Amino acid sequence: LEKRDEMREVARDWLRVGYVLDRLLFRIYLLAVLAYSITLVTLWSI
Amino acid sequence: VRGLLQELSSIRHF
Repeated sequence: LEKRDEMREVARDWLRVGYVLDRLLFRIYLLAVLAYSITLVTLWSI
Repeated sequence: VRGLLQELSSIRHF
């Protein structure tokens, strides 16, 4: 029982890490897209 | 007194 439970807890922690990294990289990607877009429109205006 | 309960408690916990 604890043999399975241990691996379940480890998988839970790796899930935590993966989730944090995923959210952070989501922020980064979103900001990157917005910046690329604002450069696009600043080029469009000029 | 027997320590069988400390095992069952853990199993139930899981």
